[PDB]
Amino acid sequence: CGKRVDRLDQRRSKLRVVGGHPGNSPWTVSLRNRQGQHFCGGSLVKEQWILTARQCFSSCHMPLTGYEVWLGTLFQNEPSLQRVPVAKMVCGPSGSQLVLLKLERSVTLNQRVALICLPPEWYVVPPGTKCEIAGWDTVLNVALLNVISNQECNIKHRGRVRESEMCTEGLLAPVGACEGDYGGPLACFTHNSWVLEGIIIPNRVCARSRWPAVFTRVSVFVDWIHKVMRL
Amino acid sequence: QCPRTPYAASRDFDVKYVVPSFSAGGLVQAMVTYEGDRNESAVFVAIRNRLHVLGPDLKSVQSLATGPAGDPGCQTCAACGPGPHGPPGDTDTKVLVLDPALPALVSCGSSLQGRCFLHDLEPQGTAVHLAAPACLFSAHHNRPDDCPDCVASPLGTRVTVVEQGQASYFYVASSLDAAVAGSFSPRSVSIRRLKADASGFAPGFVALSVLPKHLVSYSIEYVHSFHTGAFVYFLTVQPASVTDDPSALHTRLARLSATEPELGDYRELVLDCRFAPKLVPRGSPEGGQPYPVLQVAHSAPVGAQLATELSIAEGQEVLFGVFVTGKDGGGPNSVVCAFPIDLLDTLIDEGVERCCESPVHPGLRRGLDFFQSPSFCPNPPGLEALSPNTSCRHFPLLVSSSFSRVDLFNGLLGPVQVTALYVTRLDNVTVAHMGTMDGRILQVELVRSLNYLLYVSNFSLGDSGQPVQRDVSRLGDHLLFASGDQVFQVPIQGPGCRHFLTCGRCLRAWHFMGCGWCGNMCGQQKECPGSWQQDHCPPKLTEFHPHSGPLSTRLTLCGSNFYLHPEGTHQVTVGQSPCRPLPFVEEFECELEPLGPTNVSLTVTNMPPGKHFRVDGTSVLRGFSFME
Ligand SMILES: *[C@@H]1O[C@H](CO)[C@@H](O[C@@H]2O[C@H](CO)[C@@H](O)[C@H](O)[C@H]2NC(C)=O)[C@H](O)[C@H]1NC(C)=O
Repeated sequence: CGKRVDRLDQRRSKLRVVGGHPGNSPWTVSLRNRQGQHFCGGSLVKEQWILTARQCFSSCHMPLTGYEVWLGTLFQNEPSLQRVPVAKMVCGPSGSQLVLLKLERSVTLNQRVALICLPPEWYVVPPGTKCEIAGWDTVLNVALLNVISNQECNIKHRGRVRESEMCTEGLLAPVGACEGDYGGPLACFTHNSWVLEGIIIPNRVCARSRWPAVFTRVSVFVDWIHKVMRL
Repeated sequence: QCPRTPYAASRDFDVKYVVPSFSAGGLVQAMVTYEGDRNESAVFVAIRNRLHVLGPDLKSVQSLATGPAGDPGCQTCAACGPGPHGPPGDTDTKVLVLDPALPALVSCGSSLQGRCFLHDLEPQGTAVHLAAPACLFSAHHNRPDDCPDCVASPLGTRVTVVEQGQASYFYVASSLDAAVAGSFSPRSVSIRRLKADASGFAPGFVALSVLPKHLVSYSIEYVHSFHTGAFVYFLTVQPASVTDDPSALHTRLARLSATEPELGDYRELVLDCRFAPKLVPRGSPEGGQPYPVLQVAHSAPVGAQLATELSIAEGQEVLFGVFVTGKDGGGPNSVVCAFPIDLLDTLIDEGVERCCESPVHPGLRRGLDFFQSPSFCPNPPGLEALSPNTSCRHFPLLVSSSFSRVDLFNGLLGPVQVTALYVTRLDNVTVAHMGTMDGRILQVELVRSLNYLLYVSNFSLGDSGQPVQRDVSRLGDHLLFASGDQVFQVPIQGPGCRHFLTCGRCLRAWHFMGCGWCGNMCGQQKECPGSWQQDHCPPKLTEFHPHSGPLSTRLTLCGSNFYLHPEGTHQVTVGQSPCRPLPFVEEFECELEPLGPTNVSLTVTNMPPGKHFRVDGTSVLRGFSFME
């Protein structure tokens, strides 16, 4: 899992931190609505499974048949691509804001399609650690983020960051994971490997200079996640 | 012998109290109140085309124009941006709801396709300003066959706002007809995330809408809605069937999860309160006479003495519902009766089960025909087998077993319709703060009362005698009631103590009222703190039985304040000269002795505490002759 040499920058684009920029994120995906347009983004957790956020969807039981995933690309409008439909959905437990997704057929990996390492159960991310966040102009835009404690961010978030969450410190640039970018992953590099520690969820105020950003904590619900696939 | 004094003749509810208020400008259309962190607070009071922000003393600090549409004044309309913004007309305020998490206040009226409006709250030292509005209607996402941002119906709507995760969810119910559902519809039921960029409401969401055929007859009112436990609940008033008479209303309770944005669990329960007057009137089917139309309701936690009744535990939430008769009957006008929450659920759970399991009572009804398609349990709407790809429990349903109760007040309320309720929990006891149509406030304990109501207060709100508005709100220890073009602030512990006309009732008052007896009147300490005392109280002699004896004689003294909670041990009686104590009203027997048309005096001294208050003193009656 969770290894790119690919984007020659993995530990070299920690220079262009102050700002949001274009770049590569292979594990990030793009959930495609019944009509055709992109509506939310995902995270390749296995060849069959796409972990993403509950808010992307209205109801956990709406017919999916038609809803599709688009792994392979950068752009959101060329056979450097894949197009796998969604067969079903599995609504994570009350408060996870999580949604796994079985695909009509297991995907094939390469340079710009790759799995990401799920973390240990309940493993907490140290402040200071470096994580990244892709998003959608017409192209992907990775951006590198500093991790901060639930102590630190509950100050600015006015004591409202529950135990099953995390925050990154605010980019000084007016840029951050907001509308249509939810469900996209929040990969963190540890022991020489990128590891899915969060999921872009709605924030109160988003892409706001010097303001934190909250994500739902994945390690907090992985025992659920494995159980969902294993069987 | 012995007469009887009616438990009134102590209450005098004709005494008027002035109690601070706030002139509107016109008839009040809604209100809602803030109680922020830094002990900050406001009171927001709407009218036709204006919005009134009030301080914590009903003083209008900021007012703001909410209409008319198509007219260069109303800020809300102008904040929608470069026009046109129409059609033109008056903006009547159907929603006034605040989102505690931002914080922010909402306001949605019957102009402008029912769009809402946000008002980031701007603090002050125990005061709050509303920073300029921000139109909740995205240009490029909305359309006449799909307007996600259409929250407000002109036909009355309710909204409960809920925090899930890190964004705010809007559970939403609206009445609809042809002229509403036709196009740019608000849609009966829906759950909607508010977009973090204030531009409005995320599109998509599944929502429910009374189907095209039944837009005309089957109109649903939405009387009240709330959040408690892990559920948004929605309180209704609608026809009992799709094919039965459209004039056959009946209240239901519709539920949805408070953590799970989907209508897949749209449960609906039929509430059903009735009057039970011993005799049982003519056209009624035993049990009681049905009051099937709810006129207001309020959920709240209950006291010790009420939990016991109702068979529940102190603290538990209990919906309360103020039911009136079908149409306008002829009996009492209003019946209030408690539904506890847990038990509304536990019915609906066993409501669910019986509809979805191995053996299924063949000939049940998932129902709600008016919303979705008919279909027999367990299989979903229209379809005739339950294909295992989907479930049963992930479809909307109507729990057939209704929920039945009996008025908490055995019809004592009486003839003047109750219009507004706010139940609180003043210390260990509990109290209902009723408002009437004849323009009056009824603060009355909420114990299942058999023969009379335990009055705290009954008095007229101001002078213009007008019905008290349904939606009643609260600040610290001060409820807000509304009637006509005015808003009144009633203290939770009832304004005065000057209706209790007797040291009797007066010192039986439930502590919090502050009631003490100041000699020849009752009242708080303020009103006479030279002689205000809350402990002792003197016996009142009313009459006696043998009114002229010979020079033995079994006198029976008849009065009040004779007993402890009989008494005996020690009380003097001087019926012209010695007698002798020998073992509503409180009677007694006194064998007397010779002398060696006089009065008849009784005197209690060195007497132990009563539960509420202590008996000591003398009262003297005339009219007892001597015979030889
Ligand atoms: C609250 O008190 C008022 C004051 O009397 C009541 O209004 C009267 O109602 C009686 C019957 O209850 C009528 O016959 C009177 O003529 C009414 N007159 C006036 C001037 O009010 C009202 O009934 C009381 N309500 C409660 C719950 O006690």
